[PDB]
Parts: sequence; C-alpha cells; structure tokens
Amino acid sequence: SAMASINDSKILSLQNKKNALVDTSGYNAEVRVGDNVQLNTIYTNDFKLSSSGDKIIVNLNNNILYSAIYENSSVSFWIKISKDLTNSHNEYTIINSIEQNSGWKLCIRNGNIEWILQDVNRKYKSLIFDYSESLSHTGYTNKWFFVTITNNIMGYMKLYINGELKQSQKIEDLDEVKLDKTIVFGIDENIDENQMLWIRDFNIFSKELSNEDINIVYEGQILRNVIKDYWGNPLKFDTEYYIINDNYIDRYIAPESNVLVLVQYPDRSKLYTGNPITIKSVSDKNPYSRILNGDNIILHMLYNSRKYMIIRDTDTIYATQECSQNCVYALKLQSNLGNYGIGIFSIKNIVSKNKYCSQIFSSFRENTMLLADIYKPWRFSFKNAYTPVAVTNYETKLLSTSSFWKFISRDPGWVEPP
Repeated sequence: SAMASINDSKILSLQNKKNALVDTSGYNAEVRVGDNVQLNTIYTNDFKLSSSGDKIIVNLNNNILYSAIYENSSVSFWIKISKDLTNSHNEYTIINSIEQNSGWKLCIRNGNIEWILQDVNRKYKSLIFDYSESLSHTGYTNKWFFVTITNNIMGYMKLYINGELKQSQKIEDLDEVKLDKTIVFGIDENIDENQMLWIRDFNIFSKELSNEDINIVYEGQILRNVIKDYWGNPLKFDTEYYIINDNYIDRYIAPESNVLVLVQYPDRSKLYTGNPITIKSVSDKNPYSRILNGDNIILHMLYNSRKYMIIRDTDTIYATQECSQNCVYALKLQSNLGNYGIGIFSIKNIVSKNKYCSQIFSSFRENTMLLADIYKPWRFSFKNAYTPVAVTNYETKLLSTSSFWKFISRDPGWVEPP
C-alpha cells in the first residue's frame, strides 16, 4: 500500500515520547531540545520557538560512505507563524542544515517562507510561498499549514503547501550537496516579545514523495475528526471563542431584543470583537478536552458580564403557527443553564485546505443546520438583520459558505491591545 511505502521511507521523525522530543524513525538521531523550548502545547509532536536562543539541535546518525547526497528525499512539517513575526520586514532563519557550504534552510521574511538548497560552491535554488497575503483573513498568518519539500537530485525540487504544488526549481544542475549531519531549529536574529512560531510533525523521507503520497500524509496529520479553531488548533471545551460566519467575516454575534444577529465590526482589523462564546460538553468530557466530530455541545455566551445559554427558537421566524417543512428558526438566549435539547448542537468539520471551519447542526424536534443570511427575525419589527438561523431541509445548502463557521480563540500568536 502507498501508506506503508510512505512511513517505511521515514529516516527522521521528531515525535513526543515520555514527554521528550525524540527520533522515532528507528535511525537514532540525537535530538537536543533547548531547556526553555515548550513541547506538546497544542499538538502532541509540536514545539514552540518563542524565547531568545530557543533551539533544537538534531545530530543525524547517517551514511559515512557517501560524502555527497545519493538519494532523493522529502521533508514535511506543519508551521504556525505569529502575527508579530509575520509583520516584520526582517529575515529570520528557522531551520538550517548548512554547516559550511552545502545544505538547505528555511527562512521567513516579510510574510514569506523560503526554502533554499545550496551546493558546495554556494550555488543555490530558492522556493518561496507568500503565506501572509499582507495579513489578509484569507491568508495563513498565525495559522497551521502543511509544508512539504520533495527532492529529485536528478530532477526538480518542489514546494507544496497543504498538498498543493506551489513552486518547482531544477536542482539537477547543482554541483555536490553533502549529506546533512546536523539540523538546527531556531532563530539567531534578535527577536522581540510575541515573535514566536510553532512547528509540528517534522519528518524526513528517503524518497521523493508523489503528490498523492503528500496528500495522504496531510490528511493523516490534520486529524480529520478533531474540530479546529480558526488558527488550525484543536477546538476545546471550556474555552472562549469569537464565532463568525464565513459569509460575514467582519460581523460578530450579538443579542438584540433577545434574537441573535450579526453586527459589523467597528474595525475589521481587530479580530477579538464581540461576545465570547464558551463551548460546554453535554456528556461531561474532561475540562478543556478536544471537541470531536459527533460530540453533543452546548453554547454559552458572555454578554455584558453575564453568562447565557444559546437556544433555538421554539417557533419559526414567520407565522403560520406548527412547521414541519422549510422551517427557519432564530436563535435566542436564556439565563437558565442546563441540558436542554433545544440548546444542544453538534459540530462537524468542513474539509477545506484554505479555511479551518465547521458546520453546526441541531436535531431537536426537527433536523436543522445553522447558517446566516438576511431575514426579518423580530416578531414586532419589519427590520432586516444578518441573522444566524437554524434551517430545515438543508441538503442543498451543505456546500454553501453561509453554513460555514469559524471559531476564533485568543491565541498567543495573535496579540491585540486591550
């Protein structure tokens, strides 16, 4: 099978075992983790480079007969780069195997990540990807994204992002590139507070992975059944989120006359605007545990310093009385907290390479899916509102962006002043 072929080719795999980051490929690289480097804070095999001088040094135990590279190879990992590091016009070297002349290195510079392969003469080839897109919400500033480098020493070096090919450069025309002996993770440039990044699931393979192979690794490491927050972190219970609809990214959820509506951000550049919603486990899973596909959840909104439970309206938005076809329900708040079916929802990941988003469903009385669009949701006013609603008969809306929700947590990689 493709997968066996894949995993079998692993010649370095940095994973957390017994609370230490080590090489689990079988090849016994020495992995020296700096004393202040925090491991396993978001995902099991992650590490955070955040304090001055944070470093991980890996010393390979590899071929001693070939001084020069003799086989194809690939490198994969996920990376998440803070807003403050992204906003710098400076250049930062993040991973480096160049000891004297040859080797490769990963750099960040003005919202771009650049991969460099260099030979013994310092002739080099470069692959670049603009992950920031000038801090756009569509881009990947402070967002987990899968990077993959494949090398055909007698062909091309390719750069993939989330399994999509971005850039190719011939490397067959380089002269000698020596086998790596040491790989250094860490920034040596002077950094400011809040300039941090995370790396997870670092692997090197002894072959040039096909695009098909790469998508298999990508899908396997994304953890398909773990719901994600906006940044690509696992979504957690008991954690504050600013919840936004994909069709109205600069509007926040707010109660107006006890009907939830979407109010426009006064400043589109400030993500953390609105009324934080905390997600509660109905089955009583551990505090702060990860939320998964199929979990029953309850939503609590913090509004003007008080907590309320978000519930579906018992009646439909317009009067024709008991509805059982094409029904639309507004959402409301109640101060009585407890397990009420009318307030129980379930969240399901949407498969997308460019957004971390989910659909939210209710099965109370009638099966509904939450979406946002323009409605007249008040019983005593004809006023329109961008309104989050629970709608029945939603089969034709399953691919509609109006049904996609994102959960923005206050993340250390995106800092906003009080």
